[PDB]
Amino acid sequence: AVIAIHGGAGAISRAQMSLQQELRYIEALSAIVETGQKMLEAGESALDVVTEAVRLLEECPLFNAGIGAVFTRDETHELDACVMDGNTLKAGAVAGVSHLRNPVLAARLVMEQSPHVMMIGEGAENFAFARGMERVSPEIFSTSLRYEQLLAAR
Amino acid sequence: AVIAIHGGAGAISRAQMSLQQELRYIEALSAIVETGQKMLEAGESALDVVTEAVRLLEECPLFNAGIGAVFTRDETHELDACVMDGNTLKAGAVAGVSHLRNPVLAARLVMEQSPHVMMIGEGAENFAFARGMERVSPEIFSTSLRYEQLLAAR
Amino acid sequence: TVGAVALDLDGNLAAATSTGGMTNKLPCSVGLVPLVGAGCYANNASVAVSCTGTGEVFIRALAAYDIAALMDYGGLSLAEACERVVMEKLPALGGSGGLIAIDHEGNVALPFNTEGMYRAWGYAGDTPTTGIYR
Amino acid sequence: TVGAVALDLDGNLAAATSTGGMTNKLPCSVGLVPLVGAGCYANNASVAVSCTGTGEVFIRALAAYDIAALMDYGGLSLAEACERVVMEKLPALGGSGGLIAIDHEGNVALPFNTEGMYRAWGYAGDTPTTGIYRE
Ligand code: NA
Ligand code: NA
Repeated sequence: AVIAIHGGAGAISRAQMSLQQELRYIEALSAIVETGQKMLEAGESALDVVTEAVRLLEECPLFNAGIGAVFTRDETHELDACVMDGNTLKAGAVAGVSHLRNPVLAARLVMEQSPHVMMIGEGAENFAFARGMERVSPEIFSTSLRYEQLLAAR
Repeated sequence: AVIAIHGGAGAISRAQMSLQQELRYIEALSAIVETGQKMLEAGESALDVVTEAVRLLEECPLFNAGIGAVFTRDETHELDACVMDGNTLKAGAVAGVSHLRNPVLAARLVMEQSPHVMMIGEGAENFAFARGMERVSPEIFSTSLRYEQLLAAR
Repeated sequence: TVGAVALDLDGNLAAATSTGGMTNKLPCSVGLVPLVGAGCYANNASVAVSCTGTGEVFIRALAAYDIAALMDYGGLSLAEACERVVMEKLPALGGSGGLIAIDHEGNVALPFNTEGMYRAWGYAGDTPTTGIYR
Repeated sequence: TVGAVALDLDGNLAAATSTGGMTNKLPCSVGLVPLVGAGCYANNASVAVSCTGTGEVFIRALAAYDIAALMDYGGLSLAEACERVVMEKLPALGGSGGLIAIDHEGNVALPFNTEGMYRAWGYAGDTPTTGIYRE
């Protein structure tokens, strides 16, 4: 039984980082993979395990998913997620949603409670609200780190 | 050098159909594949050929795309198109557009004049309007045939 | 759902697909059409494909790409890759429909597991063959 | 972009992916994440994959599915299918990033052609390995 996670692949320069900066990323990653390993060892499914790891990678502001989302050109957040079940070969996806704290949980909902693979924008949101998922403000994902990176790239 | 087209697969039942109905579909298909064959013979690219065939399948009220689109649960139209270039392996897609007469021409536009594969809804439309594509009302796609099929489904 | 695939004189393959979706569908739901590899695929090195049928199945199975993958990776012929996908793999996922495909060597295939597929094809300078049933 | 792939005690594979997308992106533009076979793929018969990188390229290449197709059809090993896709096919399309993948036989791969990929993996009961930089 085994779990792998990532927090993005890109231009990570060692020159620009210190050890304690690096260690904050290492500890976040170690914590999350550990919870997944313990669930797997307890006998929890692949699906519940990947869902919980991606949820915690969402909740973690260090990572460009859920809380800590990057900003669009319009200084908005658009979040996408996807889950696929190796057993049933069912998948669910949400693209371009802004009022769902944990898009991977909406993607699970599309997978289990819809005859569709993918929902977008308001329709994805409305589908999740009608199945008891909480409406949040896009403001919750916003971090000064990601905000200052937008101003840079802008 | 060769062209194939489809105008949709499913439970097309001969029992419910007349020969004159069958000939209306046959003539539309023969016309459109012929246009494609003539373009191919004149030296036109695969891409211009698939674009033009799908545009004609759009224009043709017999087929579920562009004019003659099915209706959503809310009695709207939401149109998707894709195009892929075998040479460059570039693709473009629009999903859930209602104000573009020819979604396959918007999808070509996303392929050619954007670094992205896929745009959705207002963003896809806005991207096309800024490049000179005409804004239409979703009402232009509406047919009594598809409207009566929606009532049946209800 | 409507589609076209072509091979041109300069040997380029291209695919296009368009739809209004399905009567009475949930608004802001997305089927096979706008998803590269599901609704639509083209590679000068293998095949151009355009699909029509249950979107959730064509998306899960990656039907357009899967033709190309079976030919390139599995050494299947166009007609063999079309049989595997349309007559076997998709029914087994409870999926109904068909696709049109052209490979780099100008072979054409119009498989469908449904009652009908509105379809037409011909070589340049030849007369087309059309079809509804079979 | 964040991802998870897992293989459980009953031999099920799953993948999940989630993102805020690209800083300064056009609104309503769609990357690899929500597109089955590009950002994300799982099949008990082959592999679970979760991808991160240039979305336009991961989509055109069908990176997640292409791992599964190379192993299934091309008889490649997980490590071989990961090299073909991440170190060869995607750079040649001008695409930078990586993926995480687990096959039915509990082999793990974390390939990336970038400077870094924030990553971690461990077996059930065991101590994890984390990593940021290459190798
Ligand atoms: Na996060
Ligand atoms: Na039409």
